[PDB]
Amino acid sequence: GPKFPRVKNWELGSITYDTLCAQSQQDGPCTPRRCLGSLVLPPPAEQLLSQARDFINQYYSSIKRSGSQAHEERLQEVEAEVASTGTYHLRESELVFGAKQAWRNAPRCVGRIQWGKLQVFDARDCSSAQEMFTYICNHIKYATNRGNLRSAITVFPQRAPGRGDFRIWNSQLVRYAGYRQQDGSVRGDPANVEITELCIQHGWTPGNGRFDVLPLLLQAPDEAPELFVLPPELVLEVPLEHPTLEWFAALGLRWYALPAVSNMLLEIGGLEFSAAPFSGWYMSTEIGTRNLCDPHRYNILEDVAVCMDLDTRTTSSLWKDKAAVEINLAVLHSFQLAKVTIVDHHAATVSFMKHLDNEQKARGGCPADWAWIVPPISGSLTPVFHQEMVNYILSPAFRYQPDPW
Amino acid sequence: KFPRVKNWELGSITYDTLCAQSQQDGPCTPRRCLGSLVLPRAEQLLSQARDFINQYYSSIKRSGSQAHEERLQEVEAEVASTGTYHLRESELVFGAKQAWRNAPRCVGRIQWGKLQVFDARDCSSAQEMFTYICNHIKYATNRGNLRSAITVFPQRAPGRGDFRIWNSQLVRYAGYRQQDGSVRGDPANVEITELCIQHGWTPGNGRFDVLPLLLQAPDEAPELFVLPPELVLEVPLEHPTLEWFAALGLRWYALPAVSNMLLEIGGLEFSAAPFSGWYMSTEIGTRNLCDPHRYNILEDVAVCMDLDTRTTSSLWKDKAAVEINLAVLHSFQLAKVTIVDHHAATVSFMKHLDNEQKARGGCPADWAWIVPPISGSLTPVFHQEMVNYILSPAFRYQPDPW
Ligand code: HEM
Ligand code: HEM
Ligand SMILES: Cc1cc(N)nc(C[C@H]2CNC[C@H]2NCCNCc2ccc(Cl)cc2)c1
Ligand SMILES: Cc1cc(N)nc(C[C@H]2CNC[C@H]2NCCNCc2ccc(Cl)cc2)c1
Ligand SMILES: C[C@H](O)[C@H](O)[C@H]1CNc2nc(N)[nH]c(=O)c2N1
Ligand SMILES: C[C@H](O)[C@H](O)[C@H]1CNc2nc(N)[nH]c(=O)c2N1
Ligand SMILES: [Zn+2]
Repeated sequence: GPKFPRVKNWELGSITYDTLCAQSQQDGPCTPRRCLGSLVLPPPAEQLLSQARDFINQYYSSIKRSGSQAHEERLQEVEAEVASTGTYHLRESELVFGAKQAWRNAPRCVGRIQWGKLQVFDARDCSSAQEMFTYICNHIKYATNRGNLRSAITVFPQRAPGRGDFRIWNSQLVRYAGYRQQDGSVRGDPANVEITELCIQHGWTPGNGRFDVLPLLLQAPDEAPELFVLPPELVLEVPLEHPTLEWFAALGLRWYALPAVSNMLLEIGGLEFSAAPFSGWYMSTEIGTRNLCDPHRYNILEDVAVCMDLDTRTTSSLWKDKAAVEINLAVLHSFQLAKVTIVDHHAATVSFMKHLDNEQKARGGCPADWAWIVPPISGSLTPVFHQEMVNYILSPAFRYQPDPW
Repeated sequence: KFPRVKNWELGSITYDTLCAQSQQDGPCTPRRCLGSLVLPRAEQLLSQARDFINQYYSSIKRSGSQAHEERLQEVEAEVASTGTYHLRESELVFGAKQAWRNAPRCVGRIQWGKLQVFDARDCSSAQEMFTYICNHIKYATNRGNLRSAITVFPQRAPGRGDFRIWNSQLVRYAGYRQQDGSVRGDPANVEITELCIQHGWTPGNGRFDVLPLLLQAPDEAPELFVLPPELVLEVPLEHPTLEWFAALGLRWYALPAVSNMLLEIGGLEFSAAPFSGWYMSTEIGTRNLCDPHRYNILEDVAVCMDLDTRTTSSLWKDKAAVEINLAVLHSFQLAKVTIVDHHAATVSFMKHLDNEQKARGGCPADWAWIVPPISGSLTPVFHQEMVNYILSPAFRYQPDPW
């Protein structure tokens, strides 16, 4: 039949063909010889120009003026700017379109039904670490909006030839410190040990709790990073309690409201925005299953199972599964109680199936990473588990970048 | 060239060099990954045979010996004259074990070296196929102390139909289309249930009616055989603490025996070679009983648990699912029938990955299939990167014979 990937949904028995993959101009890690789909990790004016032209064509197609005078003029304008300077700059509306496309294009995001609704803060005039901090605080305030979260991204100046990058050292705007102990264990989040020590190496006076909010290490071009402490009033947190298990609250667990990724690179038409933090709202399993139950994270499964009085001596009691469910329920219940936006893994995957149907119609497909889209608990209980998916790289895109240190 | 493989829970890293031995292409390309898809969209025979024979002699540490060389001549002489060849029983046994070892979707591979191989290549009729199958079941079932086994029927031959078992598993429950478009029994087996009736089977009207086997000998219409009830071990499902669970009248058979896959060894193809092991509880508790397109009992169990099925945020689905999987383990354990839970199973697979890293420099594995359908990240395999590729001997899918 059609010479494109045939995609099947095994619950519904429905079929679609992905034609959008034909627009991919960047190769992933697989080959006919072996699939590396489960791996977490994957200028020449000549190449830049082709990427820039592709992006401008995308922009004009999106506003239905492809082939028009303005379209051709913009293309000539970009070529001229690159011709004389080596780079070029995006117009305001082009940046807005590009940022939304990058989210729309992210294969690992299950929240893409929301892609068209993104507040894009243009911070390309930012010229100091102190100002980066101002922009970040405004982002957090706007995005947090007292618990009624709003998706947002703040874009700082793009990488420039012969100049240092703007960089936020932290992986997220909000994260808990991880303190290496005497005995070799860790108090707080084990994932943040290195960033926590870098903050200390940089003058931060460390706390000693399990949930100490880390300061931000912000770096303006060609300068050492500066340290900034987030005012507590700005970081909304949710104390965790369980709807029926009264002792859960005594565990003293909590989590912050805003998931804000700050170390990814936003690439649009060949231009690279090394500092462009973006945020949305949590899907409950990110907190309840990964952050709280991963063995290499807070690892609280055994503690909660002991509290629930489960037989933690044998795997067949399914004590891990039982505790995980209650921990996830507590996260949902607590966020709901505190009126902070959150979406459970069932609702999220149901909305992602709608997004796939929308994109099939709008673009002929949707790049999706099955392993990342299917939730960490109750996998086959959600509709995405039964949906085959095609994964490929489209641009604009969010890409990982090496840590600045 | 060789992929770096990292385990994110432990921080350990390995390099897969075994993938360089793959000679068959998967579905992916540098442009797009199709790893989530369930199914794929004489000089050669001789090279595959040589490689296999090479594999065999290396396995018994007699590579290069006289026996190795003579065997290679034998194979070449037979292919040159007849266009095919035949395997010795010892080689067939080594071949079947390697095909299991190479199966990327199997989480139970730590057991790969323990497999009873039944040579059924001297089978000339559907009736004989049935006798072999019955003996396989009796042996594999062993009154509840399941033993892994495979029965190999005659290889495919040029200009001649295949020996085939039409059923996808030796034991399966009927799926009957009701007037109102619904289905009584297993919805996954509607088509096969209908073929059986069409081929003279007197259907039942229950929810767990064991289907009869449609066995096909070369170029003949398939024949119907009803398995003797006393041969099909089943486990009534009850819950350790919820008394009403047993009232649901749920049950499942003890023996998972795949019968529609093709076994390929040294270029030869065995279109009928049913194999069986023992269940991992989530196959029954999560997929068979809870899939929307299967028995779909989540809502019923949820209501019996008087859960709030009004909203997803109450996690009623997750809660019911866990109790159903608990009932399966409890029941099989009560009935003293072999079964392995998903935590124990994945822990053994991690050991297997380590054993194979030392033994062969890698292990082909399909992450999406190895990670259980519930509590994925609560198991060690979730945090383990895997490389997937096709090695031979191999088990592969083949067209339905109708
Ligand atoms: C509105 C709510 C949103 C929800 C519920 C959501 C949910 C998720 C989830 C569950 C993941 C996988 C995260 C992980 O396991 O580490 C993810 C990844 C991702 N999301 Fe979304 N997302 C949302 C908004 C956004 C926004 C506003 C952007 C960008 C404009 C975005 C960009 C991404 C990207 C690039 C990734 C992958 C990053 C990586 O590989 O680490 N998401 N999202
Ligand atoms: C002894 C205990 C065994 C257990 C616990 C086990 C477990 C599993 C599981 C959970 C799967 C994925 C099943 C699914 O979701 O459909 C699977 C697939 C598979 N297993 Fe094993 N296995 C065992 C024995 C065997 C044996 C004896 C063979 C062959 C000699 C075998 C060959 C395979 C193959 C080829 C697949 C993939 C089939 C497909 O893609 O449909 N297994 N096994
Ligand atoms: C806007 C938004 C909204 C929501 N709900 N969720 C996210 C995802 C974000 C919050 N939970 C996990 C974080 N992602 C980290 C993934 N690390 C991959 C990774 C990459 C590279 C390395 Cl070395 C390790 C790990 C972003
Ligand atoms: C020896 C053994 C031991 C255990 N424990 N489990 C198995 C697996 C077997 C029992 N439950 C699921 C069955 N697999 C069928 C896969 N269907 C995919 C599929 C392939 C092709 C189509 Cl058209 C649809 C679906 C085999
Ligand atoms: C090794 C494996 O790729 C890794 O653990 C992946 C699997 N799926 C995931 N899915 C999501 N959403 N987030 C993750 O961090 C991961 N980790
Ligand atoms: C579409 C998707 O590949 C499909 O639902 C897969 C996912 N993982 C699986 N894993 C196992 N063990 N068994 C299955 O049948 C599946 N189905
Ligand atoms: Zn792939």
